[PDB]
Amino acid sequence: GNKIHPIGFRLGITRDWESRWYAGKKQYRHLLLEDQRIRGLLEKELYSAGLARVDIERAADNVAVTVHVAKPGVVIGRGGERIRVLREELAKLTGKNVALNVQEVQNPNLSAPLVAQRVAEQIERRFAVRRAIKQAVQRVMESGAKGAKVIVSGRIGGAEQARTEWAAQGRVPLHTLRANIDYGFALARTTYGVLGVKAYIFLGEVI
Amino acid sequence: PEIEERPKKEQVRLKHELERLQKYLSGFRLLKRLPDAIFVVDPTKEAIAVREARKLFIPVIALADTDSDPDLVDYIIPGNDDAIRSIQLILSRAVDLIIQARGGVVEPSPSYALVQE
Amino acid sequence: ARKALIEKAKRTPKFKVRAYTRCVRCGRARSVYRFFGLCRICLRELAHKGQLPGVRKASW
RNA sequence: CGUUAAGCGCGCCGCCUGGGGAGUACGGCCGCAAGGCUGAAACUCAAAGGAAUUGACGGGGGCCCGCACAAGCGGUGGAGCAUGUGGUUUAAUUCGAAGCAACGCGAAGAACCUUACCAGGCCUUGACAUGCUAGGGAACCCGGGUGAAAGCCUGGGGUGCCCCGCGAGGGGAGCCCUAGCACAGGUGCUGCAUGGCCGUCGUCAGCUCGUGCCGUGAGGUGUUGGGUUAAGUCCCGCAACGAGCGCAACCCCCGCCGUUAGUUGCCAGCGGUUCGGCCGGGCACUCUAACGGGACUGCCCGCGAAAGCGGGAGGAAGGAGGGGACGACGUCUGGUCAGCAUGGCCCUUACGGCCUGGGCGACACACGUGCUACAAUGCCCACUACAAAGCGAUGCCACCCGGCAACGGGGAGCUAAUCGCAAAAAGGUGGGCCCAGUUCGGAUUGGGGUCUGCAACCCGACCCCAUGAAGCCGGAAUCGCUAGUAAUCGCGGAUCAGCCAUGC
RNA sequence: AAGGAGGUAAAAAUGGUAAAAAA
Repeated sequence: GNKIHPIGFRLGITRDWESRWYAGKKQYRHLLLEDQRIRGLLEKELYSAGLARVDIERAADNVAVTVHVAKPGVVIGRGGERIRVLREELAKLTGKNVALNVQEVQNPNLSAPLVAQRVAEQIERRFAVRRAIKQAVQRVMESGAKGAKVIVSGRIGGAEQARTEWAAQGRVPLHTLRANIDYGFALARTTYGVLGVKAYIFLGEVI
Repeated sequence: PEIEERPKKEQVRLKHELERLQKYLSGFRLLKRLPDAIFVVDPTKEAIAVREARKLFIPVIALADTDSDPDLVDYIIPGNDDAIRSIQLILSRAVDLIIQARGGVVEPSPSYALVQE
Repeated sequence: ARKALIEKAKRTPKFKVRAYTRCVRCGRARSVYRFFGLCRICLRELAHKGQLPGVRKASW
């Protein structure tokens, strides 16, 4: 039925807040408002190289953003003439001191948001669902993971019946904690509908 | 020192399974490679055994009483299986026989107490 | 109507008593927990998706 | 199937050759008749079949569990009020949800706002963004007519900047105006095109992988067998041995102890005192809130092959310690396009947009969840008691005062363990009522008051005093609940001008 | 009794849901 965000349950010692800044009772709103706007217009632009996490810090002008990209290469631009315009606008609609920090994660086939990103985008480019996606779960357990699952729900190929085609390989202990799982859902848009791409990836015990 | 570390009931069930493999794989814990032939007692039960061996092309020695077929075995021994003393004679003999291929001739000792009491 | 409605209050009219809260991450007035300036479904989508500090998937 | 062969062989007879047409047509023999025996075709479909496997299903059954019943304590139905609802109706009474899984449900604050509904006034390159053609205005500060208001016709100001200027000027940009355009927009339909998100079966114990073995194989196995548990929990068996998601565990609240720590607490221990933690002092105790330890059938005894059970203790803690989040594989085309996105269909000076009104609260009934009750284990007035949690800056609001009060005028402290919301109430301790439509119960009713808000008619809460209905403890039926649970009693927060909150 | 089994028993007030069609 539900499943609930592993995330919205991993906020113990397994998922530390995406946005780390204390707030005043009154303040809270407008702060998060500008915040979600940052992530927002960032999303439209700095997608180009897989935007996973978006680490946020705020003390008092301390607008530190640690954009976990996927590969900041052809995204910082030559000499940083693209990091420039982004920090620029960042300042344009943030009445304080901005930060960029392109902290991409070492490895691709980890952190399910970008996994599912490529996943849904393959269907976005019409491609073979079960074939290339089984190849995706494949690639995950071909990277060194411990359990990969990709649910893809919606109008495959049209045909009224919106199935929920599902594939998996490796253990996915969702009721556990220490085990740690990364969850990421891509919002797949068929030219003819909206199908939901979703992925869980397992890591391991002890941590 | 996995003692003070890890929960106590964890130890408990691990002790249970400990004696699972202990009791059930008592003798067998060195049975390596293909064990040449079988030997085995009342040929029926240990013809679930002889079945698996019969497939493995592991020559069948085993010991037989009146009811169970002989031909499924390649090296058959007729005689009683009922009483302790049957396999006492036959096995003890067999054992200081394989150890006749060895050396020791240690006094034939076991059974005798439980042989009737 | 919808689009015009958010604009109706977004610009404060005549009387103080004609303002009504607005989920700026979904767009409604019903059950918008003013503390966050977020509706209830917008609330849960934010807190769940990890994009909300101070909270806790409470278990008290 | 297997010495009663459906086994290995031999003799002989009848009989088979797609399902359907059909054991029917015609013909021959037959019978009192009913009918038989014999026995085809055209045409028509591309399948009809036999077993055996999986699973849904079943008005078959066996075992299993549960407030299912039993066993007890209090209730809904009975009356008045609240809200939800059918129906009913109006110009509109705006939609959604429908046995359980809709009915105090979206709605966690509908007077106009909200608002999607109606009558009317009116705008429409549109309240919103996006860019071009050709034109003008600098942005932009005020005002008059008009009107219910949006809208509408004008009037005072006004002339910041780039280039070329002690001169004249134009073009260019934010910048608004008008035509034209590309467009916006639509809570219009479509959840039977969808995502996501909840429901729900259901914390029900279920769904499977691996090598091996059985089966020509589909596949079975493992997972069917017995005792046991909340449990596919564990043991025993056992052609299997195990392994993963489920159950559990790792997570939090709550109970015992500790170490850090002392503006909460205190003579607990000392001094004094305005004897009131009030003045110094101190960390002992509460507390606070952190980092661990502590419980595993670990110990003791009797039973069972073990899994477990009985009895006893050590201990704050027994046999899962109490709770909470936690909810699989899957079904159900559940619910939702009126939170959002959303494929499509669709109106585009009207299904778009503003305003003012009116409805969402209507009434010949019906229904679910509810508050109160109908009374002496009680109602009433006086004195004292112990709460826990959650709040409070343009808010919390102690205090005197005016007011019987509603609340109003002057007024302290307060970014809070230090200030206030705030009186917990039942308990207890005195006095009244004397069994009565009662000092019961306030349902409703009139002449007046307070508060918020532009505004309280529809349609607000709250105050006064006069009114004081039904109600004598509820038939069929039907609900809750297994321990600090039920029953009883008070308290806060959410969103909110206010408040319909008896709701959550 | 532990089972499989051969003969004799008990056991259902009610109903219509269409179907072009997905993996």
